[PDB]
Amino acid sequence: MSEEKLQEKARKWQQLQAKRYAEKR
Amino acid sequence: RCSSLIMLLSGHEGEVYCCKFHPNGSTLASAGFDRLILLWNVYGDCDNYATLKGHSGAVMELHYNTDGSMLFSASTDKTVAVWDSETGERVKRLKGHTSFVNSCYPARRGPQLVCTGSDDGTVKLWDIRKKAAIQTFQNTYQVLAVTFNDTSDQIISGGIDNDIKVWDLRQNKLTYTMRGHADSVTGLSLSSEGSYLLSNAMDNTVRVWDVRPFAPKERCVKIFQGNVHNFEKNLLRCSWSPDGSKIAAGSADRFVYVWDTTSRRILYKLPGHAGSINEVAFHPDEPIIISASSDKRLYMGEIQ
Repeated sequence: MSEEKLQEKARKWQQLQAKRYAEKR
Repeated sequence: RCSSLIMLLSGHEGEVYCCKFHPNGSTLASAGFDRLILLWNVYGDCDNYATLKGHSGAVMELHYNTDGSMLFSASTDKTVAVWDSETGERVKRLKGHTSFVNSCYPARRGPQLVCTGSDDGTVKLWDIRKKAAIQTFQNTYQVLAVTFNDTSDQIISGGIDNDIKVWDLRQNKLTYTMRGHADSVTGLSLSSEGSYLLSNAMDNTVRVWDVRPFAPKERCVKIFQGNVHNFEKNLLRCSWSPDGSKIAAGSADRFVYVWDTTSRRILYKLPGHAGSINEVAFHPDEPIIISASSDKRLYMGEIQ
């Protein structure tokens, strides 16, 4: 797709797996 | 019947993110959010004969080489473990990724190479005798599924960059970009004959590409519908039938999906699961299907 909608798409996914598979969950 | 064995597999303590058949077809491996791989028997009373502990996080991808003796396991923490299947001890850790490892894949023909992908963007290849990273293909975004070809000389990484990207092991560059997905590509699987490659993504569509040196200049040959990806945003995996006739892509609406490759229609839409179905697999010899989902259960079943 775009570039900013592939960087925000990565920021939303980094802040998804960083908390979903966080070691406190 | 047309097999030897709908019987259920209970015993997983949390979600099951990946399920794989042993290629001899008499044992079975399933793993997920438990940080704990379970080895089942395919026939008989379907017991749980062995357990694999040694993951500090959830198991994203289980994989078997065609030898079937060693089991490869990409985990969430930072690592990919290599186990043996008979007595069940982790023969190796593979520790080079700096983020959550979303995928691994066995090199089955030649030397035992484990191409892995992770949330940092690095697609790392792993010869097990080196205990180090051989080659790191730097994708700028997250990769959710990686796989070899039949030749084990290219890596096929699908990720959140809306494109499937193949990397040559000798050119050490991206060769071509399979564009045509509109969201994150979560699951890639390749046939036993190695020409075609399955693709699942959060555009709620399944693709078949033809990874082969003979290039038709637009590799998206077959588009499949019916699939859905939901708010849970799991890594919705894929598998091919060993005769290459049926594809199966895991879906978010609790339905085990099995299409026909030629007919491009949903052959099987199976109920029974309660959560998003991460991985659905195929037995090597007989037409048997296991399905792994977030409902902490597995469903074995004779499709034909």
